[PDB]
Amino acid sequence: QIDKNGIIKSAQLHDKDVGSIQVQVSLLTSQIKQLTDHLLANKKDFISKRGLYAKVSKRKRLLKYLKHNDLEAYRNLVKTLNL
Amino acid sequence: ATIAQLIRKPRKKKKVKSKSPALHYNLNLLNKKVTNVYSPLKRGVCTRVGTMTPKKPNSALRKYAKVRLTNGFEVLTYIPGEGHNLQEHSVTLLRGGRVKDLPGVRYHIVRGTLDTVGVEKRRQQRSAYGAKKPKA
Amino acid sequence: RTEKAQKPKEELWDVVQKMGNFD
Amino acid sequence: FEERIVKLKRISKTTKGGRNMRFSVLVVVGNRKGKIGYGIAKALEVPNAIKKAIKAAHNSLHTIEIHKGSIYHEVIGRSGASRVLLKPAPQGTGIIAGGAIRAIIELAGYSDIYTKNLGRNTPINMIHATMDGILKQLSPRRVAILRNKNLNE
Amino acid sequence: PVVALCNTNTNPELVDFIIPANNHQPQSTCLLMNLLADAVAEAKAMPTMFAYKPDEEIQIEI
Amino acid sequence: ITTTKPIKAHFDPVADLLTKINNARKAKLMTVTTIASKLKIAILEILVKEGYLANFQVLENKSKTKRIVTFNLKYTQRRIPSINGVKQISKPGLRIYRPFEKLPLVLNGLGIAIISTSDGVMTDKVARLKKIGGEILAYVW
RNA sequence: CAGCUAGUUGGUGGGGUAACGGCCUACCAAGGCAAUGACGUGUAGCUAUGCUGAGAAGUAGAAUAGCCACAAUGGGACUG
RNA sequence: AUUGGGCGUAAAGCAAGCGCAGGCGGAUUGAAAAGUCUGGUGUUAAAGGCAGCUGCUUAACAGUUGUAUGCAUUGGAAACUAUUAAUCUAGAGUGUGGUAGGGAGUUUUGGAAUUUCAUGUGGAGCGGUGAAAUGCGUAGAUAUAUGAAGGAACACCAGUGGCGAAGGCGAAAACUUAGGCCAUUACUGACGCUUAGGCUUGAAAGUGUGGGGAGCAAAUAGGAUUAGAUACCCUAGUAGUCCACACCGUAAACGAUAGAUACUAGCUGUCGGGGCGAUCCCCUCGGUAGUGAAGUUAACACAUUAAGUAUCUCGCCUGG
RNA sequence: CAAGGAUAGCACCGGUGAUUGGAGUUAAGUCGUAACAAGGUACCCCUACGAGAACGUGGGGGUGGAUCA
Repeated sequence: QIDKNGIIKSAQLHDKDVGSIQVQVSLLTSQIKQLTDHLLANKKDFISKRGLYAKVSKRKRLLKYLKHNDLEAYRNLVKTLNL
Repeated sequence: ATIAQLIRKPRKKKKVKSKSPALHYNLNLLNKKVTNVYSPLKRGVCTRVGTMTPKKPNSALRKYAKVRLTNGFEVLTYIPGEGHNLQEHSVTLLRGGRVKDLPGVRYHIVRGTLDTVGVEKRRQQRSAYGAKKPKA
Repeated sequence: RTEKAQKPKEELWDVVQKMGNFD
Repeated sequence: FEERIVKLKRISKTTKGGRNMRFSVLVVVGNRKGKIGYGIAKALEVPNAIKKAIKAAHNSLHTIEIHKGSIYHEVIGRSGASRVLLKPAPQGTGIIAGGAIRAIIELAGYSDIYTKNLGRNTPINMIHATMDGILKQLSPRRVAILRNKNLNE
Repeated sequence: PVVALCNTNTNPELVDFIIPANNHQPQSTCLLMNLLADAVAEAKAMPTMFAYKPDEEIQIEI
Repeated sequence: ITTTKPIKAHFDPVADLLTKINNARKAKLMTVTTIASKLKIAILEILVKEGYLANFQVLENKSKTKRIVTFNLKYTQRRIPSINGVKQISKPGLRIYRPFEKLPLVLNGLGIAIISTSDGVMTDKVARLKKIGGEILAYVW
């Protein structure tokens, strides 16, 4: 239910790339949604709250890099959850 | 810790610290400010020149004087010379330094200045504890 | 695989002998 | 074999009634040829402790090299957390050091030295740190031979 | 200098002549003692017992 | 020399060099490994040229992108290593830059300083002679 | 001390002192300085340099002297 | 502390994690030269800082020249601080295969056992410490045996422990499931780490609301040793302890040990992964521990998880 | 051009204060040795309350405890 392989084969940039910054941020966002459902269901899960903060801010760092380095590398990545 | 951690913390040697913060102020009137004029000397008036039981490291009848300087703070000093001319209103000159054998007393007096006479023809002190001219 | 090689270095064999001689 | 003393430590051990006074001493032995040796010992009285320390120090004598006879590279020595810093003094600035530091430097045959003792003033670890600082310096010949490059510059 | 029969539980930074001779296994220690005797024996110009045999006396301790 | 395993990248490469060398001399090791930069290959080569460390092998896997270097530490016939403890000068956050007028001589003409002045790694004497100054990289004496 | 700032900030015409120009005025206006420390806040003329230590720097701006302000305080204007 | 330290026991690591700014960060080519360096020009007025010189009885003291204590400008190299492009991953992490743990929270169930309730009995005690005492009790107490309600936590399993951001988790189970572990060649391809700001949690107490007080117990009531005694103990008993929204967002938050990166023996012993065999006695890499080499420390003592090795960063201690 | 003006509730800085809190030094304290030994009772700490007061218990944390496998 972690969406381990499903989210990784989706946003691939090349023929074989299972660790693409795009698929890393997609996995991070999927895990953030899952862990947010976790946190609303479990308000006293402290460890998961810390892990969720880690994941969301690592996603922020990855997005910052993907805008910093290559435009096209995040031209197909505009699906980040917002609003 | 690294350079930035050592940068985040201030790295500057100030001085050797003392415990005499009442030896800096000498102010004028018509202006509510303290003037710093690198004064080599300060004066004051001792009011409570009496005898109380001193602190433990020395057992005697150590006499003390509550002096007010030219500053605002009022501090306690140790009597200079065998026998004092500090007649409870004497405007004399005050030294620095700390004595560690009296309670509340960590100051000194420039003895001899315009209102004091001590220990003439002494073997040890004659001007720092002001006195007339001795021989060798 | 390697790309450079320079300054071959060797040392004595790993059996310590104090002063090497006492004759 | 001068066997010069530097500091005696007044000590006393508590026992069944009274306190046994066995004050320790530390001596430095040298023969004006660069020989240096430090020895700490203790006994009931001054002469026995001095003799024991003299024997312990003279049991090991060491000579250090002299080239540009100052500590020609800045170095701080610590032996039991005692800072003794020695830095190269030019041969015309005059020697400025502390008494124990002067003794250690001049016993080794050196010249004017830029010394600075820091923090604590207990002479035992002062002597230990000064000895460690002076003796850990390497000779120009040492690097000149150990490195493949023979030139020492 | 020091000559010792170092064991794997010992340290090799202590002896001026490190020799991997076991005392638990006597085949090394007996041989080394005999050959150390024989060195000074031939140094003193007397008949020598060992140090030229392919397999010397089997002094295996029980 | 095939690695048969890739080493893991450090926070910074010069600190990786320092850590590997110091732990090799501490653990009585003779071979050290580090990343391969043009700067770092140059610094290793200039250290070798001054008799500080032994043979160096630059290992490229499939491109200059994945390049490392394995170098042996010099060991004199007296079993004394020529590496007396390497140190870095181009420190991250402590980048010390000395002009030509501020090029020093290591412990009063005993050691060697590594200076990339304007075109490449240069030893102390040639850097003084070349009347050109620049970055000081590492200290080995 | 987390914001400071409505001739402050920009331009057009006019006037303007030692000169083009917000230097100021009429129009239109909301721009302008700052989290990397803006502004307010207390001291301090700045500097060459007096001096101290070995260095980091500190001290005072004093002897001696270079530039602004200063003229009982705030202004206004005179000649120039 | 830039010349010149520590944060386990000294003044001595936020309480911890997450992470923007900041601070710094694997390699590549070539460029801009943003900086670094290079060399020049102007110039930093005089005494003077330094220095050449001059004098007054020497000196004190005064004067002249320059170097200059600074700044503006200038053309270069691309090695270096930072940027540029992409493939390499090798740390960020990710995939496939497997994977241990009481992780956490929420939910579900259960009664061994006590109390109330039901059956009884029974005689003179029970309750308990240091000796006893307060208290319950002939109306039946204590005891005696199970059963419904109740709620607490769940004997051993329990590891020279695992997991866990420290904090904490032990009947069993489920959901989300954080992170631990390798086989990790493969994979975007330096993306990174600390991180004042900020966010969160940080035991438990206690406490606002709804419950039980069955059991415990602060406060409380009594007896008791202290010269009293509130303090040892014992007995009971309100909130509370236990649950949920929770709050205080504090600790002996302990490894008294801040994190991340790269490396460092052996051994002692608990554990995980892959691999291949009966399991221990097999290898590799890691999590939590220790003796101990080198290394470090003021010593005690860290030591593969450092207080090491070096780096990066933040916070703190510059006496009580 | 421009000196100063003052408005009503409002806005700042310094000091004192009838009564004196806390603090540390004082020929010289009683209440206790609570705690340091296992301190005659394990401690101390976070928290709740007692206690004139050491300190105590309630939940939680460890040893800043020990002879001893």
